[PDB]
Amino acid sequence: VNFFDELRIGLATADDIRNWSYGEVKKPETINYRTLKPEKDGLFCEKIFGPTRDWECYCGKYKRVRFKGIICERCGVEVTRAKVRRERMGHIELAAPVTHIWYFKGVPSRLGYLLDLAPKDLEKIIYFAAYVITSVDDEMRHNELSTLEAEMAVEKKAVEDQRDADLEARAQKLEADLAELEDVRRKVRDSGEREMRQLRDRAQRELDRLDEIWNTFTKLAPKQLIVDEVLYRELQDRYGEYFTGAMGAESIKKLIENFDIDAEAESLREVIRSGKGQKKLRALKRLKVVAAFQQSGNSPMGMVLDAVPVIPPELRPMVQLDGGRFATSDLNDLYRRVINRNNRLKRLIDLGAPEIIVNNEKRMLQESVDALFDNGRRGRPVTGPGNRPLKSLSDLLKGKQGRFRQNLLGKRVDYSGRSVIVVGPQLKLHQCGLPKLMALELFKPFVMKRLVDLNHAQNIKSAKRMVERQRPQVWDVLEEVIAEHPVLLNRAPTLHRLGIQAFEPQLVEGKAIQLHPLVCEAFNADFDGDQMAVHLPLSAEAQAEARILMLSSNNILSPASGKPLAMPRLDMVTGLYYLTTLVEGATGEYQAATKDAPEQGVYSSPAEAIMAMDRGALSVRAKIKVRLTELRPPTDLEAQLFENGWKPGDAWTAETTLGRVMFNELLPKSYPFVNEQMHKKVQARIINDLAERFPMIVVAQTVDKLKDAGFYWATRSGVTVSMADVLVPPQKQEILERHEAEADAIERKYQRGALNHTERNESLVKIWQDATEEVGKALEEFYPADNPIITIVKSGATGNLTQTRTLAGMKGLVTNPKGEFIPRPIKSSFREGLTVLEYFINTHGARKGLADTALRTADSGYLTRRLVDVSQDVIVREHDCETERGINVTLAERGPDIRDAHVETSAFARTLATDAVDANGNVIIERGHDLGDPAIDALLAAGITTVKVRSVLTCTSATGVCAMCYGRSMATGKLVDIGEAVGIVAAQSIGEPGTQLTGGLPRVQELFEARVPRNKAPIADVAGRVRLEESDKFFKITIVPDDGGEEVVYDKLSKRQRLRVGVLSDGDHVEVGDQLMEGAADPHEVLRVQGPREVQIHLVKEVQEVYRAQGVSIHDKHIEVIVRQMLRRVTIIDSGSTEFLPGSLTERAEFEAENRRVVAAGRPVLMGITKASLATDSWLSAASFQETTRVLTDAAINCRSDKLNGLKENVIIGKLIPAGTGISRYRNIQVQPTEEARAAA
Amino acid sequence: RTVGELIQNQIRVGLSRMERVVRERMTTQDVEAITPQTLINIRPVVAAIKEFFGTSQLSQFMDQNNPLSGLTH
Amino acid sequence: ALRQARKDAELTASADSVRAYLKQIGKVALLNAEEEVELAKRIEAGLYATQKLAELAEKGEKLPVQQRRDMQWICRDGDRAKNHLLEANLRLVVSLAKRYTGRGMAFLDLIQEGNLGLIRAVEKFDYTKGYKFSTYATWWIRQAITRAMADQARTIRIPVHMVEVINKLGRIQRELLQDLGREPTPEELAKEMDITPEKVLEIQQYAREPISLDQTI
Ligand SMILES: [Mg+2]
Ligand SMILES: [Zn+2]
Ligand SMILES: [Zn+2]
Repeated sequence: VNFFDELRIGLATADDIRNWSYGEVKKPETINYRTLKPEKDGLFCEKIFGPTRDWECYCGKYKRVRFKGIICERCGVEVTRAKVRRERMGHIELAAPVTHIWYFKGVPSRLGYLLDLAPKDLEKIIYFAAYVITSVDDEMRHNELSTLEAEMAVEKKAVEDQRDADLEARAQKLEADLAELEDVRRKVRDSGEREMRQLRDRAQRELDRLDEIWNTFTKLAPKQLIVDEVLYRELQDRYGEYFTGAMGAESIKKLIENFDIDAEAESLREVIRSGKGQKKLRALKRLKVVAAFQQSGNSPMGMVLDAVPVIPPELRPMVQLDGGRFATSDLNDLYRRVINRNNRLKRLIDLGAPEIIVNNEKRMLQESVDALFDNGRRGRPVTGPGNRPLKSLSDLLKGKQGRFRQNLLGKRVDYSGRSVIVVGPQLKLHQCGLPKLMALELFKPFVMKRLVDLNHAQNIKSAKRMVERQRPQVWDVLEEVIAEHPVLLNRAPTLHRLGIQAFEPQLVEGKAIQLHPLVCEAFNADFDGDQMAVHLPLSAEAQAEARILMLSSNNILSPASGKPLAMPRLDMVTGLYYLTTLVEGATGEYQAATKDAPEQGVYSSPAEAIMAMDRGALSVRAKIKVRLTELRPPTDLEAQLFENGWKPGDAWTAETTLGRVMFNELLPKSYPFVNEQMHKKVQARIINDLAERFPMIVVAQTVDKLKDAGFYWATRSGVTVSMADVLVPPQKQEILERHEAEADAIERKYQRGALNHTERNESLVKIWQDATEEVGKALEEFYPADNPIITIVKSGATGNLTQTRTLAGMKGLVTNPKGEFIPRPIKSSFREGLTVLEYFINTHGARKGLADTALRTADSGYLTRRLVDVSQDVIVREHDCETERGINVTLAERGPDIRDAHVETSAFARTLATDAVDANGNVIIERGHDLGDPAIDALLAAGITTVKVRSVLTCTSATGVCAMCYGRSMATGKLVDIGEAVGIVAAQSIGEPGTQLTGGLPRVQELFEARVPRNKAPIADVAGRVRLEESDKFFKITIVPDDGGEEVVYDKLSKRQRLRVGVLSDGDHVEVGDQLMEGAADPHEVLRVQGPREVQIHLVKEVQEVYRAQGVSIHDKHIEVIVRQMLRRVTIIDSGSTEFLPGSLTERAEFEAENRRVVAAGRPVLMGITKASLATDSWLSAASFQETTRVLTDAAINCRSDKLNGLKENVIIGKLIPAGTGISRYRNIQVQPTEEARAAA
Repeated sequence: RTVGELIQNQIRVGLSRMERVVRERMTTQDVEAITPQTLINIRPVVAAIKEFFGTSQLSQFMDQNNPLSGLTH
Repeated sequence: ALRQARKDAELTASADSVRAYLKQIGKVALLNAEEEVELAKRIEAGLYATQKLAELAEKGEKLPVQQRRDMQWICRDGDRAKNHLLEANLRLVVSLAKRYTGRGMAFLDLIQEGNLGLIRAVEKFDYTKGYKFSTYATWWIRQAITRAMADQARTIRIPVHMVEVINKLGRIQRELLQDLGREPTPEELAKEMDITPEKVLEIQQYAREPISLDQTI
């Protein structure tokens, strides 16, 4: 009931369908028009499907719960709960059995591949356009063939004699006519001769017919088509013991009954052995579908339906719509057609109707059942009102809106709300704010529980009234009920894992959800009318997991990189930047006067300085000399002053600003001192360092204090924008008009026509771009550091130099709807105001931008869907698979003897494969090291320009991956967990920045889809010396090899595509790994040329470079999880020789096990993610992705068992997700209270 | 194509729908003793108009958030 | 690729149910006055031979072989006759079926629903009168087709005696829509039917053919 294991699929045999069914459907009636109860043995009927309303018989005899299991003898319905109406299926007994369309209209047709027919011929057989002869007795027909050939010869002799006689008679008639009449006679001779010719034609056609009848009688075998059926009509009565034949699917049932499967198998083996080529190719598709039935238990008898099952009444419901109208399901029409046609056919068999009528009825029935299973599958579909096709049963399991894609994946839930979000800057990072009415509605039971557990409500009903009236006595309780009771905040579209976060709901007045200002970077939620859903976890497990996993305070660092996302942003950045920025020439500045006066600006405590700053005497930003105690000093300062002991109580003098001290006061007691302005990069670095060094709670409080102080100081920042605050740079016009002088000459040469449109365009665009950059430089130079625009920009708070360039001086060059730059630039700043022309030109880029970004979200969503569906399986299953294999990261830029920039994304936060040996063998780092900044630095200080790290690309795990081989997680800040769903984390994290991905998304799309590039740049199959044959229009590239032999030739090499930059020149030597032209190498080419690992490096490098380009940073392992999911299968040319088809994609471990042969031949293949989720081991997920019927048909006949190791399938069925907290090591944990704690109590 | 033409098209389609019914009507009815005022179908035009303002995308609910909304609509 | 797929589209869309059976009814040539009478005589002779053979089968007197084979041959002759007659009379059935096109039930079934009535007509035909089997069977084809269309055309059951009112209501509403020009009123409908105006409201709610769930709106 509660438990589950591997699910298996098959074909529903008539006996199994009968064994399912509770009664037979034998009426076309739906419901009574007056009373609206369903009629006996029709659709919806209460006898077979159980009762309509809860505890009710049809007539009305028993309505008590007392009587359970009893079946009324009056009507014959069983008195139970009404739910069974969704769980009870019917059946329809067909007088003649019809075939299933799935194994017919599927490409290829399976029924036809079992009984070796052409699908058109099979079609003709099953759709009563041809008789098929089921079994011919060769011995019995052979034995008495002589006598039958004798009587045949007599039957010929007779008609020969008659022919001769009539010819003779007509000749005699002709001669008599001529003799009687004797020009006019010769005509009658001609007519007589013509009539004799007609007799001859009749006779020869009859003899031909007889001869053809004997030919077709003699040449008789099973699986043979009859075209005309006059042959079968003449063959029907005579020879009544040797052969038998029927039209339709009963014939196919008799055929499948008269069939031994091992014979077809062993024949297929010698056919694929001997008949190599087209016949082996046609045998190859037959191999699987035939060989299925041997290895599987289910028989091929279940392809033909003696009985048809009936979907439960409530999945095809008939309920009356508001206003007296009846709302029914299309299924009812189709089932009604089928049962009507069946019940007619039965009467046709009862009466004894002619075979043509009966067989036409059977054809129409076949068409009806075929349509019911799948409508619009064969020919024209059935249409009811206004020529629109009715949704068949397979239509309720296919398409974008049938099942899976929408119905099984997403649905609306209880104990859940949605409001408008607002910033609540008072709140701690774990806290959120809820609209008190919305909250009161959202915890409506949980409040009632406490209101009846206390003596506030006398009775549960009265509590349910009091909560409805919203009385003053509930509000004091709602705090008691909401006390440390988490809620899950989610924003659609959920682009990454931090797109959902759990919070403690504080009760606030108003109608707004008070979100925390730090989780907006994560949620990607601007307060410009965006709305967020709240959910209430009910189960102790859900409540716990909400508190433990997805609590904001825990999830500070990005799954992508491990950079802190919950950090000061936009406002807090400018606030803390103003707070910490040390500016000279300020009030109460520490001078240190020379012999004349005291030093003036020294302070005994931060308190004294706060007292001095509260007076209009000292400014918060000045070089001042505080004496600090509670703040841990800088490393050098501790190393100098104290050395032995720390400084909790120990005093020391700094040279900082009161703001920096007030900031350091927020950060943890024991953390060393900053004494540096809080630029967003420096904030990120410090909060990252703190996240790496300290516990999560500490960081989660320090960032809250950073928020509080940040906002508190964002006010007294003095950052406002005004027409007077924004300043146009003085060099803008000087530069602009100096570029206008040359632009005039360019446009003059363009107008003259001495320079081409493209050359003039290029020159002008270049010039005015240079001018734009100049104006940018002027904007950069002119503005003071205290200027608010520089503060909002150059602190890293928001925007960029480009935006302040567009706002101060000139907007610059702006593109057409194509993308080509208009030669006329926007010379006027947005301060200056645009001209109708300039603005109208500006509209293009803005609208194009708005459109492309409006698509980008959907495109990136679509990408993320595929990138999730492909890596459904990659979960951390075990601790360690116990391998020594690992990928090799350089970690250093050719010395120095020069550190690598992308260590942080590559080899940071990774477990090692080997011990870090150097030149001597002074082994610095051992196996199983996290590779933190100390370790990474230590490896650099050691003097090695490479290290071998242990990755997913080299993991010898049976299912998914093993923890230790993944490396340390980014979310936790520790060794990755033995439950972690690193695949779907990787999928989310790689899937999220597609919205921020502005060479672009096509390249990552085509790279991840592993499709042929936009520019097919060749790579070197062999190393050698390059030679340039500068051919006409195109190039020709030849590499003269080292080993000796032939030089690699390609015909047409695109000149515009450009050769690879050591640069390519006539008489250089190039490597095997090196790509020849500048662009994109064809992944298949690179795989087949070099091998999997170099492609595994290449794909990750390529996927990273475009993120590095756009500024976003993800950790290589997240790409490597997908690239692993690409390079983990083999394509077979021809091998196996037992249930292995030539040209079949096969999983590695399963292939190897049978390949090694303890008692095949595979090459490495690179598959597209869609072609991976298509060629996945699972079936109900493969069905969920695309082409449900195609894959489900194959699954059914194959009897293919899915293990539910993949998450995606285990989502669809409402079962415990095996990933994360759903492994047997987690879901089964016995927690006893300790022996010492028991007796103590 | 504006309100006038967008109506004119539905008047045209309705009148084309009427032309067939007329072509039948004058075929079935007696010669001379018919009276076109007597035998004329009103349905296919009034239907063609009623169905233009009934459910068709180009016949929208006026945006009455304000005057300007209406004026722009 | 276009012409080949055009030929493939020509070849694939082949049968279409109607053209598949029109072929079948096209084959067996129709009878004339003499052959109908001959086959009726043969049928009733066959039935007489079966109802005769019942006696000698159940009661006793195991008759000699020749007469038994003759009587069996007359039964087979009757079978051949009824089968050949039923295979002959079909274009009548399709010609009457072509009247009731798009009337709730599918055009295809109505032919078979006609064929049942045809078989009952074949059962209860009298050759002694010598009526023309078309002009005779027209009754049974119509009564069978309309008796089916009374029940199986609608999703909800409504008896022929309580749907004939809805059909005639439809017809006379079409007549009153044709003549007067505008839609007539339930009161005037009840004045035309000579009923209580609260019944024509009750019969329209039945005449509401039910609407689907999966519809794009
Ligand atoms: Mg927004
Ligand atoms: Zn009962
Ligand atoms: Zn491993």
